[PDB]
Amino acid sequence: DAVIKVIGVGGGGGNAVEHMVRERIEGVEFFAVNTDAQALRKTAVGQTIQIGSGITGLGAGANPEVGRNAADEDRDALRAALEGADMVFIAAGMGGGTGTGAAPVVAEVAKDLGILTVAVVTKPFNFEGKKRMAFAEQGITELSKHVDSLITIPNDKLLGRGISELDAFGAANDVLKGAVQGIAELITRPGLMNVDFADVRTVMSEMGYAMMGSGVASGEDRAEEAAEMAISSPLLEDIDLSGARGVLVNITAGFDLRLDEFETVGNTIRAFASDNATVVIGTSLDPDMNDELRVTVVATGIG
Ligand SMILES: Nc1nc2c(ncn2[C@@H]2O[C@H](COP(=O)(O)OP(=O)(O)O)[C@@H](O)[C@H]2O)c(=O)[nH]1
Repeated sequence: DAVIKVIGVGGGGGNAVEHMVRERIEGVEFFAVNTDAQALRKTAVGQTIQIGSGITGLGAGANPEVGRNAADEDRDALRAALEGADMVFIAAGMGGGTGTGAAPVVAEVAKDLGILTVAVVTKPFNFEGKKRMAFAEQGITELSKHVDSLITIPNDKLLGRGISELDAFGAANDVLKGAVQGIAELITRPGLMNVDFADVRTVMSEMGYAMMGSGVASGEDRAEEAAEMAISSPLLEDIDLSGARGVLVNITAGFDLRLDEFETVGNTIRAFASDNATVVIGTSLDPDMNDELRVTVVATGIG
């Protein structure tokens, strides 16, 4: 079976991976990497990796340098946790000290082991201030040198009263989960048209920027409607699919998913994509879905 590891780095990334643990992603192994020993005690994520001593200067933990130095000190533990994976996902909320600085170290450890590495990260809300935004962008520059594909979700693009801080980050958590689940479950729980992992590697390895959209529909034309909804999703509104060197598509549904629906989704995606590129369409089986069919589209090698 495939070995797929999902690593939440820092507080924001740990929170996103905790959401993935609660909502489930089939067949993946979850890890939390953090300088914050208290966060590692509290997390429901089953495997934790302490980086650095866990002993803090006041406000020192906000510098990405602290997260970078901590991860570098514990590169042996990172390597030992990642060794043997077929794919690694790195989730982080960029802008703090630990995610921003440690996530590129985790990514490079995986890259140097030869593991297909995909990062799905957020940028801070503008209200968090320019300093955090500058830290985040510098961290994304560094992360981009060490990953195969990078999906960057600006919190400002996703999102009132009754909206708590917990609720505000829940929106990001759902998108990060959708990207990880959409890619991984093609491998860990295939449906009638099983994707070949070499096709996943083809569209994700050393590709650069990527972006995800998703849609879901029920009824007679569910396949068309879900695919069209994914292409028209707010995250892909600015990305022409025919500018993507790769396109990965996950159709998720129950036992009733039909070959004609696979063909229809493929026709729709190929209508919008280019043909000087590589397209990969796979399926996942979710036995608890009745009526509904979800389409997740990951455009890779955009720029
Ligand atoms: N998804 C998510 N993002 C968060 C959360 N808390 C903060 N963030 C975002 O992630 C960034 C860094 O988070 P923080 O906990 O301060 O530092 P970290 O330990 O390096 O992750 C922040 O600037 C926020 O944009 C959270 O609970 N969930």
